[PDB]
Amino acid sequence: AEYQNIFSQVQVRGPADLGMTEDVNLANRSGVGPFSTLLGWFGNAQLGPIYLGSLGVLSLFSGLMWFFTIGIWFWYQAGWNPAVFLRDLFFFSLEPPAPEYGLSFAAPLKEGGLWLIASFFMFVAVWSWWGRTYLRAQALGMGKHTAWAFLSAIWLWMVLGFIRPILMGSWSEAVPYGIFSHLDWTNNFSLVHGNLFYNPFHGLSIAFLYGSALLFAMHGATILAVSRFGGERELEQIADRGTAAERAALFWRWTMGFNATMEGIHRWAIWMAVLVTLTGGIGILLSGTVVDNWYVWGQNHG
Amino acid sequence: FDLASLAIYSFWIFLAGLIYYLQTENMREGYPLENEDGTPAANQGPFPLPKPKTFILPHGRGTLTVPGPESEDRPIALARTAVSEGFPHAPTGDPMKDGVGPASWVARRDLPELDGHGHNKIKPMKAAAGFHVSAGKNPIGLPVRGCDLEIAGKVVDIWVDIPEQMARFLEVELKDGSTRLLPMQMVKVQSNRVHVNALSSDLFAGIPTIKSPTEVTLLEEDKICGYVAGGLMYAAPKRKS
Amino acid sequence: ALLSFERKYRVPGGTLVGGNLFDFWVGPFYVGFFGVATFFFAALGIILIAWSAVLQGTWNPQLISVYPPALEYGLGGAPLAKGGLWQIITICATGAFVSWALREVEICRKLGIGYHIPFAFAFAILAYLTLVLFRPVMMGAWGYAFPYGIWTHLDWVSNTGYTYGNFHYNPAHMIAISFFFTNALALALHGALVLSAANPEKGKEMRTPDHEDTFFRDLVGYSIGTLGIHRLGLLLSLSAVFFSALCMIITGTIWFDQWVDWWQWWVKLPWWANIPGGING
Ligand code: BCL
Ligand code: BCL
Ligand code: BCL
Ligand SMILES: CC[C@H]1c2cc3[nH]c4c(c3C)C(=O)[C@H](C(=O)OC)c4c3nc(cc4[nH]c(cc(n2)[C@@H]1C)c(C(C)=O)c4C)[C@@H](C)[C@@H]3CCC(=O)OC/C=C(\C)CCC[C@H](C)CCC[C@H](C)CCCC(C)C
Ligand SMILES: CC[C@H]1c2cc3[nH]c4c(c3C)C(=O)[C@H](C(=O)OC)c4c3nc(cc4[nH]c(cc(n2)[C@@H]1C)c(C(C)=O)c4C)[C@@H](C)[C@@H]3CCC(=O)OC/C=C(\C)CCC[C@H](C)CCC[C@H](C)CCCC(C)C
Ligand SMILES: CCCCCCCCCCCC[N+](C)(C)[O-]
Ligand SMILES: CCCCCCCCCCCC[N+](C)(C)[O-]
Ligand SMILES: CCCCCCCCCCCC[N+](C)(C)[O-]
Ligand SMILES: CCCCCCCCCCCC[N+](C)(C)[O-]
Ligand SMILES: CCCCCCCCCCCC[N+](C)(C)[O-]
Ligand SMILES: [Fe+3]
Repeated sequence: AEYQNIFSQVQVRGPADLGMTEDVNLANRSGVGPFSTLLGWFGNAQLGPIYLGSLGVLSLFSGLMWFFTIGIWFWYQAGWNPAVFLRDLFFFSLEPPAPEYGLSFAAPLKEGGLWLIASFFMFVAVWSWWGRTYLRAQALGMGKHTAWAFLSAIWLWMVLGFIRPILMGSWSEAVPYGIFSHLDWTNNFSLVHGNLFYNPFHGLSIAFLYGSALLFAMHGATILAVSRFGGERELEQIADRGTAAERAALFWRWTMGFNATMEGIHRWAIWMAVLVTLTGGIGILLSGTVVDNWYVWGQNHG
Repeated sequence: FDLASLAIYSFWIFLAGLIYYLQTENMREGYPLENEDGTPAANQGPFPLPKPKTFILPHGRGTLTVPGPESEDRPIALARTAVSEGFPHAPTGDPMKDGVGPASWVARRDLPELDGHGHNKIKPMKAAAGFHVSAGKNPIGLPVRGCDLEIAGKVVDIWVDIPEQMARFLEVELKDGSTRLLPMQMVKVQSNRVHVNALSSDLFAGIPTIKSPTEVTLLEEDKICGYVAGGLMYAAPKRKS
Repeated sequence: ALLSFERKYRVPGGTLVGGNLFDFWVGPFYVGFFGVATFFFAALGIILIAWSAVLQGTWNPQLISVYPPALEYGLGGAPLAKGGLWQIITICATGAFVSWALREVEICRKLGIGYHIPFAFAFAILAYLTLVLFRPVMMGAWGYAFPYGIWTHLDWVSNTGYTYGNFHYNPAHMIAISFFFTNALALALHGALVLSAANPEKGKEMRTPDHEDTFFRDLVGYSIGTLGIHRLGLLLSLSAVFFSALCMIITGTIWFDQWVDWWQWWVKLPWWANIPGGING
């Protein structure tokens, strides 16, 4: 058969690449890691270096504090016994404070206090990681597309854990930290709001999640099919169109009647994905603040 | 009526503007549409051409503005087979040599692709300090076999992408002492040989040559890759089992 | 009309059936033998859906629904009005999808490219056939299949799930979801990355792939590279659909009780099954 280009047939290696400099502060880059032959069959073999300034240290420190806050609670539910800890791991749960306490920070540690500590730490870990995706792009003179797309994911998380609970008047409306318990919450949320299949934003969110899989299957398969004319070299195909880009366009024109460019397929891509969390966050925000029952709402509003 | 209906109706209007923006951005190459004779077609569709943008290319290589004037900048050896629109156009000579159909190339610039530091992106491994085969079967030294099961030559180097650390071509020596490049995506490395399905042994000499022995240009890569992919259709007579 | 660069590619050949008989275009669309076949199967399918709508008594697209034969018919033929139309439309739909894939293969041959696109598409077709053919046959009735209607098919998803409790607890369904969410993450990153290099800060030169690798190593200590990310997206996307089909082929056949109860295998391992405390003791 033809070679398919899913795995490489031969690996080739040279001196470790320290990367482009531009305006990056080099005093804050690590050394290079080891090479992985295993990873090299599918992509690059080089591990490292990594950049680590003030904002990365902060993100890591609070990220680990969030993890260890959850971890000691699980251990305490297991009665400190490591057999029980592994047996019931998927069943342990750190729960928010009860409705009684509303939005106050006055609840005891064993009954909501720890949930608030863990959420504090997660909040700083995520927002500082966001700042770092902005700054690492700026140091290299690049556009801010990665930071804007990450903001769409942050929107859904923010709505679930912070904004919707504030607007309802209590922390008890937020999501618990637990593997099985957060699935039960998701199921329960739909029941209580009259079946989320009637939320039009939920339907749209699903259209974009299915469509993201459709589109990356299309795009990935297309670039491998024209890799025999150097198609994965997308930036130079933008600057100076080659037969790879012409054949990719004509496959789709002949199949379904229209086509993209090499730059333009990447605009279709970023938008298809970002609209998943954008529409989803809106659908959750409106649930219980403005609409109590989606079935009922659907009967009155086409 | 209520705030949720205000939101869903606003969202549908947003989405229509977004599709409009996305379709026009995807019209920066290839338009305006043409008739079979190269004149402008009458019906271009409901979307207009976008206003031009300009890319600044690195390393003093200038600018690109699109959309802009489109032309093939090369002869096309084809003729009509019917008296109306929509039928195939037949090659008038040899389609492998003329560069049409699945053997087609484009007139890209006749300079090599450069890296982040302004050096040639692809080099023969002999001129690429510290580079070596780290895993898999090393092809250098192996005979090369065509789809007619006959030996066309032997491998004498690998051409590597330095920034991305990847094998991109095999350099093959022919019966007369000259060499050609073969794309890595169109060969099969085995224990005792390299196999090439797309070409028969007699078609190897017609692979386009490069003008300098230590670099390849974008125009040269297109001619080479176009020609080897073309043998899947046009060599098929000699391919076998 | 043609794209400015298109005429050199419109040559004869590459067809699998018919020689030169159907080797032509209508506007932008390539036809071929399989273009004719998909039109025939699609048109016959649409007529039968229309006929189904007259017997139901609506033309409203939000209410039209074509139902499979009721369970008492098992795996035989049913009358048209009570399941037969669903059986024939399913044959047409399958014929249209397979024909659309084979037409894609002819297009690949004419253009001299790899076969990766129709190969990927065949995974979707498989997922469809699992729901309407493979699962129903293994269970013994067409009635376990889903109905064709905008809202009625969501009803089927909801009732089928809640037959086994909270469906979240199916372990193959958990893996399938991970792949769907991971695939959307990767698609956002790929599009953002290429666009951030083609469109830098105002007044600066276009970036290079070297800038793209550097960006990701500075950020997470690893970059998979430009060939690697296209391999990855293809793989995440197909794996999501593979585990979706698998999570349904086992439901109602090897496992038919509540999915939450399956996890008792883990908690009853004799090492810890009787130790007191935790959640399950
Ligand atoms: C996959 C698991 C379940 C299922 C679960 C769900 C859930 C849950 C939801 C949907 C939703 C949708 N489903 Mg369903 N769906 C299933 C099987 C299918 C099949 C099929 C033949 O196999 C089809 C054609 C559809 C079609 C659809 C769309 C009506 C809608 C948006 C999908 C989308 O954008 O996808 C991605 C594809 C694209 C973006 C490309 C565009 C595709 C267009 C929009 C399809 C239109 C189909 C047309 C109306 C029917 C044919 C008409 C003529 C006879 C030809 N589903 C199976 C049984 N589906 C959502 C909805 O809003 O429902 C009301 C929703 O919430
Ligand atoms: C029985 C349950 C209900 C239901 C209840 C809900 C609820 C409730 C919600 C959804 C939501 C969604 N549902 Mg629903 N859903 C149902 C049926 C379905 C069906 C189906 C075939 O039947 C499908 C396909 C879907 C599909 C979807 C998605 C389109 C959407 C989630 C988007 C996403 O990417 O989130 C994943 C992305 C995120 C969560 C963002 C994460 C961002 C942060 C910043 C990441 C931090 C990482 C951290 C620091 C690192 C830690 C590492 C870890 C340890 C690994 N649902 C049924 C009817 N569904 C969500 C939504 O948008 O609804 C509108 C939602 O809230
Ligand atoms: C209350 C319901 C239960 C539940 C019950 C079920 C059931 C039941 C099913 C799923 C299935 C799935 N669920 Mg679940 N699920 C729930 C909650 C969720 C949540 C969530 C956030 O809570 C998520 C993310 C998911 C996610 C998913 C996906 C893994 C999977 C659907 C994709 C798929 O199969 O595509 C596969 C893609 C297809 C079938 C599309 C095929 C397209 C065909 C080939 C071509 C169409 C052409 C068309 C006609 C063209 C028209 C052309 C126009 C003219 C242009 N579920 C809740 C707990 N879930 C489904 C599954 O795995 O199915 C196999 C399934 O049956
Ligand atoms: C458009 C919507 C989709 C999306 C987009 C998206 N996500 C993103 C981005 C974007 C565009 C980023 O840029 C950002 C990113 O950086 O990706 C690489 C991110 C991100 N999406 C993430 C996850 C994620 N995204 C999700 C969803 C989605 N993201 C959507 C589907 C999901 C889910 C639930 O579906 C998850 C789980 C993160 C990988 C990353 C953001 C990272 C972050 O905020 O981190 C906070 C920091 C920590 C938690 C630190 C602790 C982590 C480890 C414990 C550290 C390990 C080191 C330790 C010292 C071990 C030492 C061992 C040695 C001895 C060897
Ligand atoms: C395997 C990964 C994913 C994938 C990939 C994928 N899909 C693809 C391809 C690929 C690679 C194509 O090449 C092909 C294409 O051309 O895309 C533009 C296609 C395609 N994927 C499509 C849709 C689609 N894909 C989906 C899913 C996925 N596709 C996966 C997530 C989904 C869903 C539900 O998630 C849908 C809706 C089409 C746009 C297109 C195939 C077009 C086609 O087959 O055309 C021929 C058929 C007709 C023109 C009409 C037939 C009419 C029938 C006879 C009657 C209708 C009966 C039907 C069953 C009724 C359904 C009612 C519903 C309300 C339930
Ligand atoms: C997402 C994949 C995770 C990869 C993490 C690899 C980080 C490499 C860090 C460089 C190693 C530093 N060292 C060992 C030289 O000191
Ligand atoms: C306030 C809710 C914020 C969203 C958190 C959702 C729960 C995350 C589920 C994982 C729980 C933590 N852990 C240790 C199992 O990974
Ligand atoms: C950027 C690509 C745009 C793709 C458009 C997809 C349209 C999906 C239509 C689904 C209908 C959803 N509904 C009725 C519940 O609101
Ligand atoms: C809701 C999905 C409907 C998608 C329809 C897209 C098909 C576009 C084909 C148009 C090209 C044909 N023509 C004659 C206009 O050139
Ligand atoms: C959700 C995506 C489907 C809508 C996309 C509509 C695009 C139609 C564009 C027609 C292309 C113009 N043409 C054929 C004249 O070049
Ligand atoms: Fe790409």
